[PDB]
Amino acid sequence: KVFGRCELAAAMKRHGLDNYRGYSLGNWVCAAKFESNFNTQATNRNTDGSTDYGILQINSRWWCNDGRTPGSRNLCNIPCSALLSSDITASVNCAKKIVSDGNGMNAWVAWRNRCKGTDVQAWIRGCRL
Ligand SMILES: [Cl-]
Ligand SMILES: [Cl-]
Ligand SMILES: [Cl-]
Ligand SMILES: [Cl-]
Ligand SMILES: [Cl-]
Ligand SMILES: [Cl-]
Ligand SMILES: [Cl-]
Ligand code: NA
Repeated sequence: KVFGRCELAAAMKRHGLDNYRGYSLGNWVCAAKFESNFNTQATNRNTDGSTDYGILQINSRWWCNDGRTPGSRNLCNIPCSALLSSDITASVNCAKKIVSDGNGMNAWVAWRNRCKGTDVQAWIRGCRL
């Protein structure tokens, strides 16, 4: 599913992401835009042989099992295909584990390079939340 900006903001708000560990809703929308272009089916293969899955490009080296990333962890306890669902619940629940892990949203390279220190409130401007 390719989400609209406000549609996704509303879904993330309902799943408890607004101010989760201090990150306003605009941070999560900005990250999703630059990670996946708001497409739940996005996959990208890394040089190391790991793959990034879904709206928040969660990586198979640590967070999910795809059956092809040798000596990987599955810290979210989900198949990586669960992250491509039109229901963002599995992605959100896994993202909450990631952002609690010590590096905050710096775990998302596109958030660090394209969202951090920008006016992220602009991503939810105009939305009925
Ligand atoms: Cl947009
Ligand atoms: Cl915000
Ligand atoms: Cl594997
Ligand atoms: Cl594991
Ligand atoms: Cl699994
Ligand atoms: Cl959803
Ligand atoms: Cl933090
Ligand atoms: Na894995």
